[PDB]
Amino acid sequence: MKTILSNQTVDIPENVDITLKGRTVIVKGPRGTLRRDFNHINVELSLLGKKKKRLRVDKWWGNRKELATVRTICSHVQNMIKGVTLGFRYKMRSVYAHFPINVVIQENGSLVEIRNFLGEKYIRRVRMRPGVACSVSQAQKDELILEGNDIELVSNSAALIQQATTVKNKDIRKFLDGIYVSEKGTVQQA
Amino acid sequence: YQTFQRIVENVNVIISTYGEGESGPMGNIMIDPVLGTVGFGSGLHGWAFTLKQFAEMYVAKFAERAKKVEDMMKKLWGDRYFDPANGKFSKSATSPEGKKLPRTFCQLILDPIFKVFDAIMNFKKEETAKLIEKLDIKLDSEDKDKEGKPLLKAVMRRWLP
Amino acid sequence: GRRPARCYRYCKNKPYPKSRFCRGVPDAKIRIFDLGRKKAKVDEFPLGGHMVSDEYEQLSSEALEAARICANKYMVKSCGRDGFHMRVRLHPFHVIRINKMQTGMRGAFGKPQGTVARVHIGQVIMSIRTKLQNEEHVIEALRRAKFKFPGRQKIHISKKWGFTKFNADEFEDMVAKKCLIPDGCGVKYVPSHGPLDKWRVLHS
Amino acid sequence: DRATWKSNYFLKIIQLLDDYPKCFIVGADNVGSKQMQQIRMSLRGKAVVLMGKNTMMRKAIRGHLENNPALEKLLPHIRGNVGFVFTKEDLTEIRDMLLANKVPAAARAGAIAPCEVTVPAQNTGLGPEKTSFFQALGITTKISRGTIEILSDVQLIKTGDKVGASEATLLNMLNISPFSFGLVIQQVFDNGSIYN
Amino acid sequence: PNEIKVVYLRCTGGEVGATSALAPKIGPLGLSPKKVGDDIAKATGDWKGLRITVKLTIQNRQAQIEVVPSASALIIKALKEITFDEIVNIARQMRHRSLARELSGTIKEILGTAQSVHPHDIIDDINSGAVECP
Amino acid sequence: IIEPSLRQLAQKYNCDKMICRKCYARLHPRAVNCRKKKCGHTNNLRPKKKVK
RNA sequence: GACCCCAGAAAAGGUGUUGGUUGAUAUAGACAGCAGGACGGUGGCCAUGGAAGUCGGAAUCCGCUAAGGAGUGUGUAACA
Ligand SMILES: [Mg+2]
Ligand SMILES: [Mg+2]
Ligand SMILES: [Mg+2]
Ligand SMILES: [Zn+2]
Repeated sequence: MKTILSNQTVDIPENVDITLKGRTVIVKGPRGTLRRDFNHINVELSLLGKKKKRLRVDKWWGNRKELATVRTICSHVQNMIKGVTLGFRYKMRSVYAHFPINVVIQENGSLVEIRNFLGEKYIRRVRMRPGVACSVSQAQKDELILEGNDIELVSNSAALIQQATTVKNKDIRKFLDGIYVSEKGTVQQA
Repeated sequence: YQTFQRIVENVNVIISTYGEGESGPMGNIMIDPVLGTVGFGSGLHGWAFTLKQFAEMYVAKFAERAKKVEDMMKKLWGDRYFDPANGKFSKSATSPEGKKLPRTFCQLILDPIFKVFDAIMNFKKEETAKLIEKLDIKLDSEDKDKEGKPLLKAVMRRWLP
Repeated sequence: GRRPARCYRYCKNKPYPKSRFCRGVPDAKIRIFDLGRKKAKVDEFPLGGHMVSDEYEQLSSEALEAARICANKYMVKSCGRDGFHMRVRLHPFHVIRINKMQTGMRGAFGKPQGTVARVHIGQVIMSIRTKLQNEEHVIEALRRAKFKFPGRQKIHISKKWGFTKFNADEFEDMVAKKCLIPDGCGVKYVPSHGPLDKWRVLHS
Repeated sequence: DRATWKSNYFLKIIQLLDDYPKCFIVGADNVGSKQMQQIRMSLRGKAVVLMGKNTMMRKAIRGHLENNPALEKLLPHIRGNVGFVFTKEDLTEIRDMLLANKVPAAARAGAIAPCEVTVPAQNTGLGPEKTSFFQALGITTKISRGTIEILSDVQLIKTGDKVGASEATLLNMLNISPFSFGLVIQQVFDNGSIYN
Repeated sequence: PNEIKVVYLRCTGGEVGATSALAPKIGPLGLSPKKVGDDIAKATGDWKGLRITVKLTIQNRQAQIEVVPSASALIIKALKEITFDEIVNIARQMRHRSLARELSGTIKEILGTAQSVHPHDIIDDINSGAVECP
Repeated sequence: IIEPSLRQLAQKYNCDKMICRKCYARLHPRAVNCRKKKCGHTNNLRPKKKVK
């Protein structure tokens, strides 16, 4: 079955403005700007409000699989709005039984050095995605903070660290050491 | 300090449970660091200390001497805190201003040892010289030329046999 | 020691019954065809479920026995020991032969190896009768028994009452009108012809 | 059985509303069946309590509006986990006895703590084998008289946080009164009135 | 704390037991009875439902008294060696008798059902002595 | 000697999962079908066994 | 994947998608999520070294109820 019309609307806050260039969305807010094109999805995007700033995604004559993309686009745009207004902050706790995992943060927070993971002498060097800043928290002991605007990049960097600290040739239900994402929140808490 | 406290608590609960004898033919059996029946250190590097020894050296900084050392032996362990800025002990964790305070154990027992360890492991020659001259210990031959972990082991042997 | 059943899946030969011409036939694996409460009255188990083959093929007596055992075990587990009656309605009357390997295909006629039941499209293989509230258990037991058979089978909830040949919606008022008289697990049809003495035995 | 259950409920609620002209609408906190039955024992001799689906109640009273008017005031008020207590006694007596019969419920893990509770420094009197639960919380303790003695006060639970699994069982074995809560009267209804 | 807190339940009953009981295992909780105390307590609690006898003990610092909670299965199996309505009617008077009740009819229904270890048609068309206990 | 909170945090990623009985794939704990083509997306799954 | 003979496939699976059959719930509020309660007789009886709702054999009830099985599963030696 081909549904005649499937549309979804997202609301844009006052402090953030959205510009459309075809299927390329530019979301500019107080924390910076974000670009993302959706040329891989055949939808129409329209800006409706001069007062309340609604963005509408319409898909005409779509089947099941391509009606599944309307809310995907809407959620991506909402994540863009969230990133440019509040930002994204992923906390990572480093857990270990015996050997403390020593994480040092190199230039501007874009490079992470894991030293003593499970007592190994190999030094893990993980480079964050551009626009992502890593730091060692002051409130908690074994905690890293990854902050950025693009949720894609922030969570990809968190996954890079988590998969860098991976146990080999051992029962992973017993050897639980590693750095794991503990919380996925925002910055500015608003 | 927390690990030490957990260990002494476990030993004391073993003594309480299986040693059903209260203060009787043997009296009080429970180990207490304040009582001097608990020691700390490492056998491999041949250095160990006790609250007796640290109270002794701090009193020497400050019979009757034995009694005073015994009193500060009670003072050095527990949740009783010490103000680093004032130089006086205290009971409440909050300072008069409100900032958190280190306990007496961590501030004047673990802290000098930690400073010695940091200086020798990081090869800060000026700071190691300052620490050894403040702790007024001498070194014999063949170890003043050794640096690093051998230096640390020799210094700890000389300071806290 | 037994050949794969794919070698005797199809009704290729004419029916070859155990007879005075076919002697020395080993006994079929299945010797029991009714299980559960066989003594239950007709009114106790009004729900009937059938396994019906969609294939014109041969089912070995070993497979009939295996399916019987599996369905019986599931029915005992779900409905209790006395909560159902099962009837296997295929008897292995066809004898399959084997030419065990003078030399070659000389004198190739085989010796009786085993027995199979010859089943047609739309024929009932197994039946379970039980209370109305055990329909799901009957369907699942027959569905499990389907895995012991080569071809394709359908599970069908019969429209008849129990194991009889009378429809389940007219059974009760036929019993009321005395057109049906219970006798064990079945019913006897009483036509309105014959001596009047038989009619006088009823209505009295 | 659902249809007859709902019809029996409608009959019950309309007859109870007609038979009792004075009732208090009360919001139920995280109150257990034990606390509910305790209230039932303490109140059932003189008053009754009925609570169910808000849509059930609203449908019943909206259908009963034309027969017995002046009940429309309750419709935009029965929201959330609320119910009615039907009493023929005075407002002050019902209110103060209902606030009097509070129950000290235990501190369940994974629960918001509204009240702040701090354990004092005292000989808890339990055996010298439950030291594991104290060490899990990090409490320094010693043995005196063959029992665990708290050397100093420690703040267990703050306000508006999560009660940890170990803290819950430590409180349970220490046998004190943690944060407690009952059913709080949202408001009253005295023959067509709304008060506090 | 009333000079003692020994409200723990003891779940031995029937024969004296003494050595065979778990009373030696649970006695050092209160430290008072020991082998003299559990013997005198079980001598005083041998009867009153000679089944498992989940009971409570209260210690007077040397001598223990025993109160037997009125478990319905306990008392029913004790009084069994049939309608028997009157015996269970009079058995529930000294009870705590909460049973989440509205009337004593609720108590008698609850125990007339707990005795189903059939007394269920009685529960159905019960009409005699509905308010007889109070 | 990992504290229980961090232990649960690590077990969320290492232990609390489902396993396809046909291809052993490590699926999220709420999975009803395997995500992998080579087993045919089977619904035959089991819990990942604990170290208890 | 792609044309009689014909030149390769089965049982069994799929929360891929597409049709169809039958049934059920729901504005007296479905479904899914997040959030509260999940009781009392009663640690029901017999099994017993311990089996308390959860190794088992039968029973499968009652009251308060908005509702709760004398129990769906994890878990404990048994409880929790
Ligand atoms: Mg979302
Ligand atoms: Mg290995
Ligand atoms: Mg032939
Ligand atoms: Zn798989």
